[PDB]
Amino acid sequence: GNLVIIGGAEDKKGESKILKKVAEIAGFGDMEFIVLTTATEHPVEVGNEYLNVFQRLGINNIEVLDISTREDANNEENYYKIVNSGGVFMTGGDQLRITSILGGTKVFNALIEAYLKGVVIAGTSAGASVMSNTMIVDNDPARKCTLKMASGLGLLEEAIIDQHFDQRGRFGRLLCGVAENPHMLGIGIDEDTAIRVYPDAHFEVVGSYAVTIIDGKSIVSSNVSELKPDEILAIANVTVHVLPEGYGFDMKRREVLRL
Amino acid sequence: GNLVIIGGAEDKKGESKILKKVAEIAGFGDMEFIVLTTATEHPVEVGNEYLNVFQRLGINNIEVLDISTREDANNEENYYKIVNSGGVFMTGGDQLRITSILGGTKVFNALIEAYLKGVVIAGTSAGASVMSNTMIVDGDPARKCTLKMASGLGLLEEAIIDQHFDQRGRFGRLLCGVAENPHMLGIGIDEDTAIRVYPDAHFEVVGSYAVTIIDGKSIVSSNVSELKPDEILAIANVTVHVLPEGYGFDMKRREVLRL
Repeated sequence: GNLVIIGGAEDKKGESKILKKVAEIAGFGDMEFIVLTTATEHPVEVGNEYLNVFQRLGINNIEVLDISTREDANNEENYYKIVNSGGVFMTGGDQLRITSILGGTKVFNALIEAYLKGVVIAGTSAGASVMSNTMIVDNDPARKCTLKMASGLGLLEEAIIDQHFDQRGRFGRLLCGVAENPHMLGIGIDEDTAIRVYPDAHFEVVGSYAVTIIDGKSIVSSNVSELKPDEILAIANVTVHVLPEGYGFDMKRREVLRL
Repeated sequence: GNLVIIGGAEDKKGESKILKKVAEIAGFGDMEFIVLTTATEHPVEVGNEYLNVFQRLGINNIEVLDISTREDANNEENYYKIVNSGGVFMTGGDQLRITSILGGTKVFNALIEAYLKGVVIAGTSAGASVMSNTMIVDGDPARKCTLKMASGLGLLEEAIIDQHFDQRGRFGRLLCGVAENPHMLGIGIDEDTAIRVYPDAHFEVVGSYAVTIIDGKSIVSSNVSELKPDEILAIANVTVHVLPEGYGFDMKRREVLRL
């Protein structure tokens, strides 16, 4: 499927390059465009801001779904609105609010069906973290692992997504996560930066700053399995990429692309 | 060829593991131990603090050299104090003060001679930065290269040393430096953390946190040569190690060691 995974604090007032790319992929409203505010405790403000930005970018057929209870998440009206949409955008908030309210519900199945039909699923901040199978949950002392992870939506199968990556401790905790299971690709996305993931398992960077990619398959050793909460992480032979707009990544071969 | 390269803000009040290791290597002042305060504009306070700490740790024969002019640096008295010392400790301060006052002087030659005879040379903060051939000068912006470098003492031939490394942006600028010339090994040292470098070109981590090692030889590409001051760095296939106390590094093979 088609994903847009956004690092948070994206431009909602100026050029809005990332949201413009989302609107472009969605078809500008040909089929209804849905904004899902589940993650936040301020769904009216947030819903209205995204509503205004997407109208300004040319999407007229827009609905904001305030799915805030599991009852709402099992309302078949919302199932049908999502499976018949031209695109879904998940706003920020808390990752566990998204999973605890949508996991196991009809809305969740609607998102997965839409995704499999080629409907663009986009999300920013928490709405980005939840796209991986196992996600990082937002305690982060430097050089230590105080990491909490949880199951996500699993739209992106073999990656751990971290956002707001120009924040103290995000590199360290994504590195902890990759060390715990080097099978997972670590993808740290800066604010006002995003990756667009294509059905052929490559993505392109879009936006103002950079995406840090942590590839643990080169790892020779680590002490993560022996580590106590106050002890310093050791790790040998991590592969790291930093990709700004114009670059991409082949996730099957784990190779950096210039576009 | 014995170096102790300290990341700054080392423990001067408690266990003082790093300074105690410096004391052990120096021989506890059988030959005079020299504290060199050139880097700082507060040589009496800084000198006295190191004087009291090193006496508490068992060094009996200590002298603090307040070398603040090039005239002082060309006094044969200071040449002989250094070449006949049991160890030299360069305090923190500003790196360019060390090089601009000591470069081309008798004291510089004395430090190099003592080092070549096996006298331990230690330094912290600015005193650590100056040990590389090309050193980073302190003045930041995320994902950009605003790096300024300068000539150092060159006691550690193929490395760029960065200190206080848990401060925002140090990882990014050391990555810029390694990108500019992947021949150089990037060594970022945390506060109250150090490396002990041995004549056989391996070093051991001593201290409370970690040393980040950036090996650029694996780099596939970067855009650093085409980069304008406000543009985002791109880099592919950087190798990174993070080593806490008890780990070390073989600089000939670029391999992590566990000890």
